[PDB]
Amino acid sequence: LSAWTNQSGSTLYIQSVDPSGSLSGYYINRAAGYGCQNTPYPVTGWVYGTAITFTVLWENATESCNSITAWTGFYYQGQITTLWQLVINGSTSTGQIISGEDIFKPS
Amino acid sequence: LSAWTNQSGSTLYIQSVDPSGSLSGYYINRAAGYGCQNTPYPVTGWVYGTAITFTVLWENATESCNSITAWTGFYYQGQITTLWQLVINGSTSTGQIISGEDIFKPS
Ligand SMILES: O=C(O)CCCC[C@@H]1SC[C@@H]2NC(=O)N[C@@H]21
Ligand SMILES: O=C(O)CCCC[C@@H]1SC[C@@H]2NC(=O)N[C@@H]21
Ligand code: NA
Repeated sequence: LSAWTNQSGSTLYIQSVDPSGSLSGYYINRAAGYGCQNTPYPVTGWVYGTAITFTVLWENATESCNSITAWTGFYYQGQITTLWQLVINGSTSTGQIISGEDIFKPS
Repeated sequence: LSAWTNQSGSTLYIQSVDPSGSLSGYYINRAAGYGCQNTPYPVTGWVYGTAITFTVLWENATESCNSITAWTGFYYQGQITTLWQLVINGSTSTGQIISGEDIFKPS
């Protein structure tokens, strides 16, 4: 399996990419100031050539953060460049969706 | 068993949400000016309370658009409000990602 670590120290663990492009994996968040660190969270998404999307549900056996992240990005020159959006359960405005950029490199 | 149509007339068909919150279904794009109209594309994502992510691979046996869209949003007052990001195979810049807002009502 295929591990990718971003600038914050978080790691995407890719367990499979189906011939359909269906991606399955887990994620360990290590980003300072966020909840749900150091423990595995499930990943689903798509790979289409060098394009990728993947999303993480922030609940597991031990810690919940009432939120989901979706990454949209692309593989080029040894890195996956992504834009992410994080939505909190019970939100009432797109104003409350949090966003940023993660760069992932092989680890 | 759960269909949602946006302001552009596109429809998200949620076929199942697992107890894990894993979403599966298909999507029929009817958004003027885009490719991959009128035929079902596959959906994966997560539901967490009122929070939802889903992502469509724009590949099927009928037409392919070499792209992926990821939606991030929430259910509120009977509609799903979403921000989306569309990435194209072979992209080299975050500048080439396209973004928008979709609002879905039950259909
Ligand atoms: O705090 C939460 O609501 C759960 C953890 C969120 C981690 C975010 S997801 C986008 C960014 N990328 C990371 O590697 N960590 C943060
Ligand atoms: O044109 C492509 O690259 C394939 C289809 C993209 C359709 C987009 S996804 C975001 C927006 N919401 C829709 O209902 N359709 C467009
Ligand atoms: Na790949």
